[PDB]
Amino acid sequence: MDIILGIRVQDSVILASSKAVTRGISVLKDSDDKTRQLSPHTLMSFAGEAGDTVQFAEYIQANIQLYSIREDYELSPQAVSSFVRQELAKSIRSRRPYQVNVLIGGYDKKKNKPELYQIDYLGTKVELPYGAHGYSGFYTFSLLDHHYRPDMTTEEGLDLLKLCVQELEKRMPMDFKGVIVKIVDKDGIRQVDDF
Amino acid sequence: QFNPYGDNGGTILGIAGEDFAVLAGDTRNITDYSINSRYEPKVFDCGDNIVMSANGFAADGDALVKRFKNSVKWYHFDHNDKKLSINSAARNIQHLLYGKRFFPYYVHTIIAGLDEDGKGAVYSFDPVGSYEREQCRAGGAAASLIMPFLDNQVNFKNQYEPGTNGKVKKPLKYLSVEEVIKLVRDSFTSATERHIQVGDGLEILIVTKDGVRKEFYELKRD
Amino acid sequence: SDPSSINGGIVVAMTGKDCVAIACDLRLGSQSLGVSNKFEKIFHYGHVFLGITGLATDVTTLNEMFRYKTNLYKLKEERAIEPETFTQLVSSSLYERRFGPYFVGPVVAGINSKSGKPFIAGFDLIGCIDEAKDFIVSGTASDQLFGMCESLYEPNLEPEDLFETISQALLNAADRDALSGWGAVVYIIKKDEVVKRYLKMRQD
Amino acid sequence: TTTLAFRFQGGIIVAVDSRATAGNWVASQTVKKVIEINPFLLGTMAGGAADCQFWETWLGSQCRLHELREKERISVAAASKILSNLVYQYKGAGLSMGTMICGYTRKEGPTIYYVDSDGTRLKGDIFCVGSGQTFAYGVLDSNYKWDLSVEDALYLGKRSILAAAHRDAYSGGSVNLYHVTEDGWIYHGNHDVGELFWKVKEEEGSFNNVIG
Amino acid sequence: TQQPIVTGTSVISMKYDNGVIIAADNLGSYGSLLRFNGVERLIPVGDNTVVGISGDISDMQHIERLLKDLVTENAYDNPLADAEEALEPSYIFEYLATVMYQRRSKMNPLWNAIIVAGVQSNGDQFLRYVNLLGVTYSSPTLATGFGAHMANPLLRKVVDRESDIPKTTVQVAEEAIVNAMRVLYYRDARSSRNFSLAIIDKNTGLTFKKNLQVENMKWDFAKDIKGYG
Amino acid sequence: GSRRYDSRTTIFSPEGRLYQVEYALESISHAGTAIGIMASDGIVLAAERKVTSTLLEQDTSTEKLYKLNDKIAVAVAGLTADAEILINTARIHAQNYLKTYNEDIPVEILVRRLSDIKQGYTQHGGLRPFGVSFIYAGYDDRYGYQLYTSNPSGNYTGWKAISVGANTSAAQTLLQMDYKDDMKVDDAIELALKTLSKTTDSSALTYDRLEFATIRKGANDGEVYQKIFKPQEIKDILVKTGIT
Amino acid sequence: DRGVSTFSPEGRLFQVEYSLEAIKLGSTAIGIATKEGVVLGVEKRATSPLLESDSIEKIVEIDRHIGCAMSGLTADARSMIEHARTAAVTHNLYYDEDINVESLTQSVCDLALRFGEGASGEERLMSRPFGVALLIAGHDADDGYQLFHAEPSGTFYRYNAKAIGSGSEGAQAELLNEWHSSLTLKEAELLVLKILKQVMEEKLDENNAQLSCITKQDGFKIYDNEKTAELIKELKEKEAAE
Amino acid sequence: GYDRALSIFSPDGHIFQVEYALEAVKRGTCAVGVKGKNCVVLGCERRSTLKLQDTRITPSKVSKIDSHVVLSFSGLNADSRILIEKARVEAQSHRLTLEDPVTVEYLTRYVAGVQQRYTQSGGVRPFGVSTLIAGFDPRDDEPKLYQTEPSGIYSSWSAQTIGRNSKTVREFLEKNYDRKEPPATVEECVKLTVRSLLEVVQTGAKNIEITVVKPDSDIVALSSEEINQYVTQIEQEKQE
Amino acid sequence: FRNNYDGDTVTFSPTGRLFQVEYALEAIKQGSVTVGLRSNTHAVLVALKRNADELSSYQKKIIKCDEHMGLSLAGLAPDARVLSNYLRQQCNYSSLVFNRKLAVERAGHLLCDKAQKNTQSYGGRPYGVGLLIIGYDKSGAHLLEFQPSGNVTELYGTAIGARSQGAKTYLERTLDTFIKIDGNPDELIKAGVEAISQSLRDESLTVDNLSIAIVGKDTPFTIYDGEAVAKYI
Repeated sequence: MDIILGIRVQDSVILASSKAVTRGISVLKDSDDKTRQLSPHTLMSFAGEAGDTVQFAEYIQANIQLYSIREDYELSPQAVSSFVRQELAKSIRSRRPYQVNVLIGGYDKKKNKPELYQIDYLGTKVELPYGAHGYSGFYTFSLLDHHYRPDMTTEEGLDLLKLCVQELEKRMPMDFKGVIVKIVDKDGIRQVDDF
Repeated sequence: QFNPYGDNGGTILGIAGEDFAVLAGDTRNITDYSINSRYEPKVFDCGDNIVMSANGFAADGDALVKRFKNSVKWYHFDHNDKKLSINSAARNIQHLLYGKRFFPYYVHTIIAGLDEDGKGAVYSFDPVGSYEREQCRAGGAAASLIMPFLDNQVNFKNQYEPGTNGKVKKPLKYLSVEEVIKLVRDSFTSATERHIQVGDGLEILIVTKDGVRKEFYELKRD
Repeated sequence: SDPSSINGGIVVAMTGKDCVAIACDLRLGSQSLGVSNKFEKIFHYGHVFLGITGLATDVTTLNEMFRYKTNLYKLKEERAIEPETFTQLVSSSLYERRFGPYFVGPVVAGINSKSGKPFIAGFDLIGCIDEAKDFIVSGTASDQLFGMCESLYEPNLEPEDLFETISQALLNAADRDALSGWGAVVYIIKKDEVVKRYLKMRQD
Repeated sequence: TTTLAFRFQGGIIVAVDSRATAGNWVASQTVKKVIEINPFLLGTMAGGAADCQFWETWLGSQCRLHELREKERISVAAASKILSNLVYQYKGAGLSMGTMICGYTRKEGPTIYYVDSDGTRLKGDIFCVGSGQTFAYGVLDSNYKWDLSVEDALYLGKRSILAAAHRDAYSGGSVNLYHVTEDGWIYHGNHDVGELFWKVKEEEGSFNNVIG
Repeated sequence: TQQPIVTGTSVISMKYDNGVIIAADNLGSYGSLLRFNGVERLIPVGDNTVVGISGDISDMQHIERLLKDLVTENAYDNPLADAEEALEPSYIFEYLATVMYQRRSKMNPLWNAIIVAGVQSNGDQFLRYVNLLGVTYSSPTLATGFGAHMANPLLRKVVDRESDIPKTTVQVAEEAIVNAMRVLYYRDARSSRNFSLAIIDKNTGLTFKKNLQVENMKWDFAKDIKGYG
Repeated sequence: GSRRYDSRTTIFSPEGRLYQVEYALESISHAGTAIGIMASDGIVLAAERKVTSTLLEQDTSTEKLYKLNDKIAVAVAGLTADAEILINTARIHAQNYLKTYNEDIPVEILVRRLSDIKQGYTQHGGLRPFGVSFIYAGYDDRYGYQLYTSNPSGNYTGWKAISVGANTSAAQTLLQMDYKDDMKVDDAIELALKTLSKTTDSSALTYDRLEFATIRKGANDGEVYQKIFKPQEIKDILVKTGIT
Repeated sequence: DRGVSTFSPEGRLFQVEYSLEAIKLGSTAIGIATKEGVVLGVEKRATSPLLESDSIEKIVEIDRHIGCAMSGLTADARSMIEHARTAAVTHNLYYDEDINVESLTQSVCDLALRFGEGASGEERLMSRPFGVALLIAGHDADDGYQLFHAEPSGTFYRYNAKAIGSGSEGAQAELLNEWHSSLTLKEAELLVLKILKQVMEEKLDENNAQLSCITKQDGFKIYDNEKTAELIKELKEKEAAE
Repeated sequence: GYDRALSIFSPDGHIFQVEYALEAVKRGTCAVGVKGKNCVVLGCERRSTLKLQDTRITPSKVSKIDSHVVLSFSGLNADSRILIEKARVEAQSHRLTLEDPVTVEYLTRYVAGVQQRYTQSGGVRPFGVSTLIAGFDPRDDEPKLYQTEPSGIYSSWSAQTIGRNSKTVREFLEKNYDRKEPPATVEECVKLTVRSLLEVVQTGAKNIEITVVKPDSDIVALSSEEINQYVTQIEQEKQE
Repeated sequence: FRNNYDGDTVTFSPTGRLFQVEYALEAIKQGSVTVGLRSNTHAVLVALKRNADELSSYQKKIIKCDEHMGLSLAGLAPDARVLSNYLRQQCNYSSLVFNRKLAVERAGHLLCDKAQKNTQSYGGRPYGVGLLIIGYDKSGAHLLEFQPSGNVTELYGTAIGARSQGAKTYLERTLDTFIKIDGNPDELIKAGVEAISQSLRDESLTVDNLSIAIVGKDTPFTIYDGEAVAKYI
């Protein structure tokens, strides 16, 4: 639907995305990635407005991959978030507005520290311990601040996210049909297939 | 508030033959309840055995006959008198239409001629842009009064051989040009009596192998 | 809701005796939902200080913007911009985006280094230079702050006694507003050094 | 206005109706809602008629001009992402687009792509666009298998348009089938929707409900 | 969008056997306030065409200027055809039409109606109509603005169809229009007593009678109406 | 007609060379000398003015040393007017990168873009090539200290030492002997005055015909410092290597 | 420098005379048009045994019934092939019908005219050239197989057969004897190779020759390198009967 | 404004500036290319030899365009920067619109395209650059080597050489690379590419750079030690 | 041939001359001969069509501009293509806007005015082709002479091309005869053959290399060729 959730644990960014895409009266498909890999250690999730989301993904993706050819050097996650905020900021003033929210989760190798960035459509970046978007992001903020400790490893963090979805299934009326969860560990970018 | 779309009433009717074609329509031009002129051609020849009529809001209708006869000319210089196919002509308007899709023309246009094979050809264009090749299509204001009579007298649609009770659909028999002249005349006799934008006159253009033949038949003046 | 009332926050800036102090709350959220208590609103350029409140996307865009203008100034003259020609720089860039203005309110507070001189100035949307030599307030509880300041504030206060004052007026107004509530930073700026103190603010 | 297409064993079945209404008035019942983009791509007509017909002829032109240019035939996925990025330019000018571009190449297999006016471009195994988007899903999805005889797959398309045509106002007219193989689409022709109903009512024994 | 401010209203016309007779009132209204009087708006274009213009005054004077220059363009050169190729009715018309087309594309129209009325070098009678709408139609008689609902029925007694044009003489036509005018001066708020009449005859040129007034008015019956019950 | 008056800067010779460009490489060697020295422990950027008169206010002037941003300084050889254009165009480009990545421009990038500008004048548009060459001295995290030079052709190469301006061959052989790869910052200072005191065309090397600036990582908390010395501290180290 | 503008007081634009030299430098290109199949064959002139023969392209597809062979600088031609491809497809959107062969030549000839000074905003996107010829060959209902000869002049004629390139003079004199009105496809294909053998620098092989036709059913079709090796082999049998 | 014609036709059927273009290439550096049956090898000699001249941060003459395309260039080095730039631009705008990485065929046309199009406009001199383009077609194993001209012409080659003293190394390659039998392995090819350079480099291993591209975006450079090893090997064998 | 002045049309000579124009005038005499003669009901053009060698086909020398008007080229064939377009264009512009037949008188003067621009401006060559424009309107029949220079004049008869004088002389001896020819279509064509045979000196007359065009008061613009000119000849 719109549900993109983020939790940073001690050694990973975990971004999870809605399996479903509804346009029109029906649920057209129940599988469609709402993420594009930018770099080997940088991953971007996007949700929002029909049809803009795609064009504003692959426009970023090419541009950021252009830099990586030119200089043979994967940009910081710190850097990456700036490039997108700039592109958004510029686009609100224009003839077309771009309704798109982005979570950028990446692994800095300069700092060796995971970092997650949350950008809203307006054009405000904010680095967070965890974040969300839409009216959907509400149900999750309150489980997280109870059980989050700033030390968890990938397995304790993965179970925590399972609780969150479990809540989200009870209370929200829009379905979405589970999540694809993706992990940016110390190097890798792997899709866990379990819930 | 300025509104740059009017209406001028009037109706056309395209019947295809097996070597002939017929584009007919009335000569009555109107605006609300005032009759401007009782007689006023709508169905113009474009040479090369294409006949066109762009019926609806008369103001657009001349503008889309302008650019059309213009383009008929300018094909013939550059292809050095390759004769313009009824079929190719179709796909051409479709560009002229679409070209003003963000300022439409309110006309419902029909072109008609013979194709290479010698069969009749009727096309009719969506006013916005697209089009479909037909066998018969009315358009214009009293379109919805004339169409459903033609589909019962040409296609024998919902008729069956008698005694066979639904099991045998009545067979298609191809109509003579003598027969299709009478059909038109009946249609546009009835249209007058129940709709107040048909009357005065009817103009048939018949196109065959020979060329263009004209026929004017009067209707009731009311 | 207007754009300024989405992202809220307040900024207060009050002169002393040969010193100045600027302060804000750390909130950055939208409507009801709070996002972060990490957002800082106070930036600086040299020994001049700049606070900004209101539309969150215009916040970070005018920060990148001024940083670039006062970079290109410091290289040519080879010194820090004076607070008064910084005031001016602010005015012009608000006012040339007269249409589609940036939904902010900039508060400038600094010490002109050469003169020892305490210095504050205020702004709003398309750029009116509010001179004051008492205090300036901005942000989405600017009625509330105004009261407290005017009764508490006395001209001439010691850099140490100034800190008590601006303390009070920030705390009590933020929890009598909806759009401010998490945390609080105060910069006491004496002519040679910059103290940072985070207020214990009661949770909202 | 029912257009559906499903991936199956031997390739793709396209199936469409042909009643295209303008208002309450039923304009014409002969409107072929396929657009032959070349002999290995088939593109449907649903949504606004002008925006759809014209613009996939124009797609036909970039196909005969990618094809000469590299001498390698266009991929099915790549064709789609042309068309999409063109109509994205005009977004917010009331142009109305719902097509499936269907092809089968030997580098990708049978693959449907669904291009839409917002700019949304989805791969998938079943799409069905238009008035009969929910009726058509329903009949089709029970009886749908990734393994099927080509013959059975033709008979599964008939029945899907049939179902939407009965209940829906603006679906009716005639049915059309096409069968995409690697080598190209072959036309399996036109069955009247009023003869087709009565064979399948009796023969199968469904539509009890219907009188007669 | 243009707003008609200072408008004059109504122009009538019919064919007869040897030419056309066009006549229009002269009167510039400004809502209820009748602000300008005796405003000529029968324009001669050469000596074989009159162009009679109606609706907005402001827009009219900008179609009085484009006619005048249209003759200066044609008159250039053509020295062995300065009377042989001099602007036919049929030319003057098409040009106006196609300008009125072109402003309607930008949706800033010259907010008028135009009658072009003249005689060909065949002697053929000519009478066409164009207006803001972009419609054209030619006709056996013609009326503008408010005379489409009153003036048209009167002239259609004389000219019914194309059998009656040789039978209708120019004495009869003359009577018919004047009399036609009687009824307009009665039933139309925006109409006065002054009217200008032009005959373009194919055998004697432009006869231009100016500032005739209406004749024989019935108002005796009116004394005898009393209350309303 | 006007083709006669056209110089055709653009055209290739029968050598295939751009004769215009070769002329420009001249106009550098007229101008005063600047020397680049890379050390492991800092970069000493040292250039002796061409001007010399006794009425020059040395304290007030920079003319051979400009800062780009806080990490990157250039030394100029050629016409100062020409240079000043390029040097502002650099400064804006540095800042443009800072607004978009909040991450200071890497030294490779900044040099590459200056080099692209120069080239363009001699591709097309019958402009006269700039008469300028820069020494680039700059620091980042990626590669460490980096040195580069770009010439009026628009082609740049890295270096462990280099010299531009007059007596280029003379300077280059003095450095070939003397530089060892290990130097501190204080020894590097002493090799720079040594190489400038032989080549100088004027008899004496004086504190007011010199400009000296450093870029040192010996600023604590892992920060770099620039400093252009005053004409009154270059005087104190002119007696240190014994030139007076 | 001569202008593009200036006239030679003979009456001639110096530049056109110099263009028509560039044709003759480039490699041989024969075309023989018969009433049963146009055959185009060119000499590749592989310049080293290292270079791969078949990357080189001098028979080029304009659409699926207009094939084209080029002589001269192949670079100049890159622009003019692309212009021709677009225009023929533009017509097929616009009239759903094969572009006339004659018409396509005209549009190429029009771009050829362009090389102008580029005064005001007017778009002449060239300032020079187009030193290449085409053998534009095609088939349409209006006239049978045709063949047309483009110049860089902006001047074209129909031709029953025409040679161009290095051996044009020799090939021309053999063509005026051998050309006839009764040729078959199979006889014309063997005849092209025989006239191409005389003015080939090297021995007739398929590693420096490429053959093609356009025939009514097929359309364009360039031949297989295996087929060509076989037609070489059959020429020498007939010749060794004599 | 400037559009004065620089492709003044030579009456002898040529163009003065396009000859000169070919001349400027000959001045500059040398670079050799050879295609085995599962590798390509681009070696180029570097006059970046000069005590006190870095090579870490100095840019090598073999450039990366894309993940699986590599370019090497001889001729003016100021100019090289452009054609890199344009090709990079291209490589992304192809992914964007058609998906899928560039076919090596395509990118060849496209670089070639740019150089032709500078002889058309008057305001601009020709690029005096020839290039080697190498890569492996998306999801395949097909070595490809292409070379383009400052004419704009292009062709694939079994091996080629451009830059200074290209005649020595072409004459060497005719004898020592069979057209029917490529060098079998990656080491046997690399030994063959070194042996070609060491004719015009006049020994040394510090001079020459050898990069190899294999299928599946394997762009790797050989480091000084490796170079030396290979050279030494060729030394013992040759001596013996 | 240089020295003095032979550069742009801008540079103007101390002699009073402009060389480039004169050069352009030499150009027409290179091409193949064309005659044009009229009477009051018919205007004919005869031009000689030519072929590169004998496998090459002839070349189109007569161009139909419209159904009441047309030109024939002599000299440069690229130049004729630019100017024939512009008279298509303009005679279309007068049927669209004003619905008038573009008068022959007008159509000459407009072409003159376009030529002038090329000789005033820097760059641009003078157009170097000559057009004999025949045509029929309501002012009867016209023939016009376009010189490259810009001048238009109406004549009863002219020729320009290779060995034209042989045709020009014949046309003056018979001036008295062919204006009085009216109504016989055949008699007019056949006079014009015997006017173009004089020019053919060292050239044989072929019947398939001759191009013939009549326009009149009842026939549109028609080119005869192939079988149709093998009736007359």
